[PDB]
Amino acid sequence: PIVQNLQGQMVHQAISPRTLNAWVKVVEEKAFSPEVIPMFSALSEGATPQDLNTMLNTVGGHQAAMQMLKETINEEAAEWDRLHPVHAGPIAPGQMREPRGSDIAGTTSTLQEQIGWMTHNPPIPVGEIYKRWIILGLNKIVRMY
Ligand SMILES: [Cl-]
Ligand SMILES: [Zn+2]
Ligand SMILES: [Zn+2]
Repeated sequence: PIVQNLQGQMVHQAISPRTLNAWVKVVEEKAFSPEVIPMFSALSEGATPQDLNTMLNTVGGHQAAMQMLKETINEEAAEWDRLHPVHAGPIAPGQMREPRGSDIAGTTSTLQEQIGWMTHNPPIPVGEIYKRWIILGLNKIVRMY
């Protein structure tokens, strides 16, 4: 995740193993219940797309629900791309590129790119956008049961 230190410096840290452990245990008890959503949010403050994927990867042992979630992510990512069809290059040399849907979902962007977006002034909040897609997904799974 990205944390802000006392000087206002945004600093990246790798995801906590204790965070992953708590997430797996949460899902063991509440996988199909509405509380899985605020617990996901509780455990992902400042999370990068890469963090979010690492979290999903640990609960990968659910198959059908995870397929549903991956479908919702792909849907939302398509939708992002339709609203923001990528240009051939950035506005000028030195500028970050605009994220595509797969950049937000962390499958075609590097952690360095994610950090660059998230620490922009003001933030290009790719972790929060992805979290929204994941939550929409978790919501469908709990509705479905
Ligand atoms: Cl990376
Ligand atoms: Zn452009
Ligand atoms: Zn800018």
